[PDB]
Amino acid sequence: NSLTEYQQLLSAWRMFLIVATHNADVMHLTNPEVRQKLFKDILGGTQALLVVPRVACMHLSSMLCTVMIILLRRWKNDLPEDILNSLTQILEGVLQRDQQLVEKTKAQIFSALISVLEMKPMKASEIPQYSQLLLNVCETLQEEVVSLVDHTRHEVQKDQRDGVCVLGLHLAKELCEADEEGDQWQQVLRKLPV
Amino acid sequence: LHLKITSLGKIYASTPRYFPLEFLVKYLEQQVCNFSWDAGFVTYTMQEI
Repeated sequence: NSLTEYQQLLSAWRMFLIVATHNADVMHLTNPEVRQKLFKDILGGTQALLVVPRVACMHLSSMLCTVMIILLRRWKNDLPEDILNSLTQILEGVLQRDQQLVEKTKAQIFSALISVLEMKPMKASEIPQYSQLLLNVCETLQEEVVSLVDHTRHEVQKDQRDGVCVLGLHLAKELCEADEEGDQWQQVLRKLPV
Repeated sequence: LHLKITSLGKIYASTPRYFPLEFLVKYLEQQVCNFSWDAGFVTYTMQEI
């Protein structure tokens, strides 16, 4: 019953932090400690909100996602394992979701994970559930790719499908670049006629 | 049981979210403990998949 109130207040905190990061000096938003606190809090908030199985949580997490994306882009130089595990569980929930509403969330979580890996070059051994991570990446890639295939074939919404496609492509490219031996990649390609 | 587990793993071993490898291994080890079977069970069945 307090829904609309918390929603508007979150819109307020959002717009506030946005106008802040755009002019951090005027806001005195130079503190990288505060920058990291904000980033982590908004991330975890998107997480907990996107964890509830049973429409409001969707829109809320989507706003939080747009925010976290712009924020990470601006504060990258101020911006990991626990973040990896968290974005993993988050993408997991985003997978157990109905597709027609989870697309933007998948794209966001993907760019987030990409930033998490680009933040520090890591080998597959330091990536928790790296097997499961690549597994899910492959599942999503397969599904969305077949989808975009059918969509392009029926064309005998143009740019977004290709955008997500190229996105997952570069994602898997980096994931494989993390696995030089391909043994896990081998088990994967053996499991999937990608 | 080795037959059944070999079968089911042979189907779902490609998707780690429905093939709880570690839980299955611990459970099969506990069951072999319970029934005093050949300690080579778990390795044989799981490698068969």
